[PDB]
Amino acid sequence: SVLQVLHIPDERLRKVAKPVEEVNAEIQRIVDDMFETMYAEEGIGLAATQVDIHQRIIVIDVSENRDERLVLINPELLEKSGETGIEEGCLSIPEQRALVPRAEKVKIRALDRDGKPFELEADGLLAICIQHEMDHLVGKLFMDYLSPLKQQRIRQKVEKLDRLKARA
Amino acid sequence: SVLQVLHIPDERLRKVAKPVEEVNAEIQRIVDDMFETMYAEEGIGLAATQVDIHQRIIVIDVSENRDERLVLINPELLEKSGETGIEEGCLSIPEQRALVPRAEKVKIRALDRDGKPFELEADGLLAICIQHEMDHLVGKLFMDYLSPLKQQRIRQKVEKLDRLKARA
Amino acid sequence: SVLQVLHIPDERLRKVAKPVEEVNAEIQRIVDDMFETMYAEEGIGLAATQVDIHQRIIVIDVSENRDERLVLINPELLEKSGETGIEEGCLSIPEQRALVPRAEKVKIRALDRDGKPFELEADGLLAICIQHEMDHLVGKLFMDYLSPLKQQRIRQKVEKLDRLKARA
Ligand code: NI
Ligand code: NI
Ligand code: NI
Repeated sequence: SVLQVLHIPDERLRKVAKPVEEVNAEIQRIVDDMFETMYAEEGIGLAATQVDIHQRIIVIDVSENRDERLVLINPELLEKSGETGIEEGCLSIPEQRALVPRAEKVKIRALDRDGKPFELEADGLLAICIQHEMDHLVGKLFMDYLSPLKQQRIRQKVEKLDRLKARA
Repeated sequence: SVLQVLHIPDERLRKVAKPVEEVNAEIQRIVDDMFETMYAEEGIGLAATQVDIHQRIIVIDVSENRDERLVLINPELLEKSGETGIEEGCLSIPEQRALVPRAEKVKIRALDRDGKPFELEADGLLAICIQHEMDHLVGKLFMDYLSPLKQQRIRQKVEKLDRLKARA
Repeated sequence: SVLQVLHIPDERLRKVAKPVEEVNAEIQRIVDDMFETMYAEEGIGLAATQVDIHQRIIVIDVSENRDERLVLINPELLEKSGETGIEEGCLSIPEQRALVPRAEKVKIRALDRDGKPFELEADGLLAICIQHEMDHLVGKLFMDYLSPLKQQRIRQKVEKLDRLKARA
């Protein structure tokens, strides 16, 4: 199923996700729906809290052929280093982009779709995406890193997008 | 979560649902998402196959205040009698309505959200909704009861609607 | 403010009202205008749909000293028994009256003007008034209970009345 993606300024985007207790068939359905939603909306990452499911589940695909599914359940950041920034987008802040300070290199531990633990070292685009998605799970958005004026301009542009999408 | 509702002429609307093996937390999550979707779309009934979940699950609320949740899992029709018809709508055939022949009274057995069996005798609006929703589960739409030329009128109306609502 | 009361054969009288989401200051202004309208026209009950406001709000005051106000928001009928009938009037059917079958005794649950829930058992005139007003909210009029010939006659009476009303 394709789930509805929340937009700012929805306050559900600010909730802190709980850890997944057990990777069972219910969790695997959520993971599969989240991929289906992410590809439908043409994103490269999606966190459960964006679809109003407040558990620590992220899906990512940064591949050119869109055939490289990465699942992070209960991710934990072990190490990071360096600093970078790319103009980031977000399905919850549609059509807006802004440079945000990130670590350049990241090492994480997570469970996969089978609930098996794995470690992953990432740099480049992948490292940035993982950090962006992990921020969601604690209720943080990329606009939070920006000045109060930039934050206001972004909120306003999104509220205008959505007015028109809703046209009676 | 709010799920996407399929529209004609999607072929997945014609699939025959499988019975629910076990009413567990996964099924209860589906039921809760289905209610959330139905209220969001302002419908009075929704079948699982309309949100691309091909299991025998129906949610209904025909109440005035929208606070009377009825769940039918693995419904079976035990008895029916009489004949009626109102102008029926459907979230999968947006904004179209047509009078369809139905039984006036219906007696069904089903499992509730806890997986407990129950029997229900219905007439009036409820009886009509139950039959409409049970039709979905075997891949049948209300337009199937109409002449080829009304079916063609309805399919065109809906396609115009969707096309001319789809800006990127 | 005094609102305009719709007359038959206005089709807005046949719309089904939505439940009130939240009893806030806007809803409380509507309630106050509805009372002001009802007293102005000298009625004993008024439903929101009669003034082209399609939410589940009803005001009733049978008192002589216009000082026993009753507000029903999102009413629900819990129990009914018996059968009665008096010659009912309606501000939407100017100057016409007809005996209509009603339940004699009625038990309802509703929200008051503050949005606090309450239960009310009624008989006599109040019970009939409550049923009459609850009908308005699902688009029913008292003339709907009468023969086709009686209905046509009432429609004509009212149209003749409003025809004279407007003069130029
Ligand atoms: Ni994001
Ligand atoms: Ni339907
Ligand atoms: Ni009336």
